[PDB]
Amino acid sequence: HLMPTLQGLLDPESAHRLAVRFTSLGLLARFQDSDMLEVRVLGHKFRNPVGIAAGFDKHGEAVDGLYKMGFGFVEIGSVTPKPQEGNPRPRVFRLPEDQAVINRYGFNSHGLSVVEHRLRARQQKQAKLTEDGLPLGVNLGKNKTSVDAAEDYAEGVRVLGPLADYLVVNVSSPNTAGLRSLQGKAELRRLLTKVLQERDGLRRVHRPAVLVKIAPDLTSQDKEDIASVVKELGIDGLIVTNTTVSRPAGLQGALRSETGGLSGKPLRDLSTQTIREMYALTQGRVPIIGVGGVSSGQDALEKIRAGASLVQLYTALTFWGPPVVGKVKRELEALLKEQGFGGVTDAIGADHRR
Ligand SMILES: Cc1cc2nc3c(=O)[nH]c(=O)nc-3n(C[C@H](O)[C@H](O)[C@H](O)COP(=O)(O)O)c2cc1C
Ligand SMILES: Cc1cc(O)n2nc(SCc3cc(Cl)ccc3Cl)nc2n1
Ligand SMILES: O=C(O)c1cc(=O)[nH]c(=O)[nH]1
Ligand SMILES: [Cl-]
Repeated sequence: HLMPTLQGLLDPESAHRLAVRFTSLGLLARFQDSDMLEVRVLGHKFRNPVGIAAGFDKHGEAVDGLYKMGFGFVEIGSVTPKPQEGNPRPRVFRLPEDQAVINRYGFNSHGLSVVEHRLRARQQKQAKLTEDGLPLGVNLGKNKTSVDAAEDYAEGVRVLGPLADYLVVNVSSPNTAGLRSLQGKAELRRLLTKVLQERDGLRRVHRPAVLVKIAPDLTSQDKEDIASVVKELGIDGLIVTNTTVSRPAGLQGALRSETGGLSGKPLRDLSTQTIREMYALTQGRVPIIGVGGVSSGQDALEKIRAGASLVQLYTALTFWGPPVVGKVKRELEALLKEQGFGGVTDAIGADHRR
């Protein structure tokens, strides 16, 4: 009621900005996480497997409010090396009839320096949160006018790697020209070699896991190549998936033909299937964070059974608000019991074993 009014009254970008402000100020979880929901992966304990996806808190302003909302882990970003404004407005669109969003933000970012200082101000608070099962991820992007993509990512590793439990090499935004070509075998191998070199140069207690975030629009060859490179280099994990440049048949929203990445329900099963493929291609040995269209416990469990160790959501929050977090968790716990799993861990990749 208070949300859909403010959102019927505000364009989506204004609604987002207000949501970040409200969350950051702690104006918002009764659900107490069961032991069944704990997952150990990426060198950390996660008190529950439901995280906030990149894009909600691009600049690291609302991290504590997000844990208060009940997220088991928080991912901020994408952060670019230099500040940049992103695309001109309007650049985000609701498709309410589809429970979907289309965005073309183009990596609006306060930049590494601003985010560094913001995280440093709460660095020991985060260390305690991480030890308590509430890790922090930092998602790295590249500036629009950058003439060396790998150096942009390297800079991100150097500056924010020491403040993160995991880093994400985001090579799958549909809204930065040329970016998704970095998912190609040769480009990815070169980029990730550099990224891992830089990460390995950080002092041990400041050395994050490194994950690569991939698109839902990849060819079979692209997926096979990514799997090969991830295994060759010892990449720590995959985030599967970013938004889709596809427009599935059946979309009803008036704004369905806006340029950008599509998120929410129409992406859900395309993302699940991409998780399934990547888990198989990596022999279940590479942790996957599953994302795209999660709005229920069933949605979460489907991705977990397909191979995700953790899941994330964003678009569901924009429709259902903060209560969706607890809802997903409570539903997930109930389904795990119904399906005879002792916990989340037992369900990871379960579809591949039946
Ligand atoms: C408004 C918006 C902005 C986003 N910005 C980013 C971003 O900066 N970096 C990133 O890796 N993913 C970004 N994403 C993608 C989400 O992290 C996620 O992969 C995708 O939206 C699918 O999950 P969902 O269906 O739960 O929203 C963004 C998504 C939305 C809706
Ligand atoms: C791009 C976009 C649009 C949007 O309505 N939302 N909503 C959220 S979180 C939901 C929310 C909305 C308002 Cl208006 C106030 C508080 C909260 Cl938590 N994030 C968003 N991101
Ligand atoms: O900044 C954006 O446009 C953006 C980045 C990204 O990775 N994914 C997305 O959907 N939007
Ligand atoms: Cl440091």
